[PDB]
Amino acid sequence: GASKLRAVLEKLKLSRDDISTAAGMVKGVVDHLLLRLKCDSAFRGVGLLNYEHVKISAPNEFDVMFKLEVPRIQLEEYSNTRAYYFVKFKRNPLSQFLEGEILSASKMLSKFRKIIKEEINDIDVIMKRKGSPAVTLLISEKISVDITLALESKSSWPASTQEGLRIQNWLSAKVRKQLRLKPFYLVPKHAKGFQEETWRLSFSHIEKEILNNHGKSKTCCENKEEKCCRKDCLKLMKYLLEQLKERFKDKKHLDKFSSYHVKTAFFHVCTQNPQDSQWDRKDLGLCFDNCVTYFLQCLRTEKLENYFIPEFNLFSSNLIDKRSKEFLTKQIEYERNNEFPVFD
Ligand SMILES: Cc1nn(-c2nc3c(F)cc(F)cc3s2)c(O)c1C(c1ccccc1C(=O)O)c1c(C)nn(-c2nc3c(F)cc(F)cc3s2)c1O
Ligand SMILES: [Zn+2]
Repeated sequence: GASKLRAVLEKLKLSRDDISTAAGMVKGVVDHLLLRLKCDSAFRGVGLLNYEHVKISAPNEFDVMFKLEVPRIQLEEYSNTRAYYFVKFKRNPLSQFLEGEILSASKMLSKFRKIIKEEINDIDVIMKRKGSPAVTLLISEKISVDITLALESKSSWPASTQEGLRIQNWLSAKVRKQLRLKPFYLVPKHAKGFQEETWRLSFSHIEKEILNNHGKSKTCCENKEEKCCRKDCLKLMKYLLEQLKERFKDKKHLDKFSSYHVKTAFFHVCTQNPQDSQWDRKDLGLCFDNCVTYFLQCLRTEKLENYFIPEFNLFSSNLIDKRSKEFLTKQIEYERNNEFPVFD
């Protein structure tokens, strides 16, 4: 059924051609928002990080990160979670959001939301409150934009990342060092009621960079000889999960699975298969099959290390229970045995 996979990819490309216009609407609203926000003393250095689509099958649902540099940050890991932190300061335009020594995600979300509500009120845009994403904008008839606030730190990545991003045999030890000199991000995100002043690490910019500059060869996919199917494999994996989540929206079994699980699984497969010749475009069928198989193996063993924080198990039974993983395992295996009927 490799041809059927290409059929899917054809459809997905069409949907992207016919959304350029929507992305224009989004850029205009977002540019407006950023100008107003930059006049607030708290948000003076607000900017775009890189739009993106968390759901490949939802072309009108956009996703945008507003970054804000926080100099001289000091992090305090929450409860050995490796991914969630309290934000302190070494020595402040954010001082108004302090709860004691801690930058309050609650308060900084409050103001972020207030200001956005103001500007939307002045513009045919409508808003709705969602911590990350913080708000959802309705633009025109059927365009949504989730906006995440993200603190930026130009300091060294936290200790939990020391053994992560194991790209050395694939993208190289040089690239790994360059990427770890880039900043990292913190999004407001409560941890399990719930600890309500934690911030979670975010490496979405690094994920973006790897996906778009993904070969061992620097010229991978820039000529006929070197076309690979890495990006097509990830698209197919995302579309598979999205179709299944839609199909079983009435069950609780697939609610905790997201595109981040699929994308994490994929990067692990890139690590296991570092040579570009292992991703020949002519081998799309077996390449996707081997991505599907890897994700399934993560499901059955309940092991999916965060690609950047290897001690963080995305498939822990504290996060997703065994029954849910077994259901998804059964459904994917059915799809794969039947040439993926869910695609149509
Ligand atoms: C990737 C993703 N996909 N997805 C869906 N996919 C589907 C789908 F496929 C079908 C469907 F119907 C519905 C959805 S929604 C989603 O919501 C996300 C969220 C996200 C998207 C947009 C705004 C905010 C969030 C957010 O919550 O932060 C997301 C992001 C971008 N990063 N991230 C993590 N990064 C780290 C990390 F760096 C370290 C660590 F230890 C843990 C984590 S977790 C995470 O969880
Ligand atoms: Zn390539």
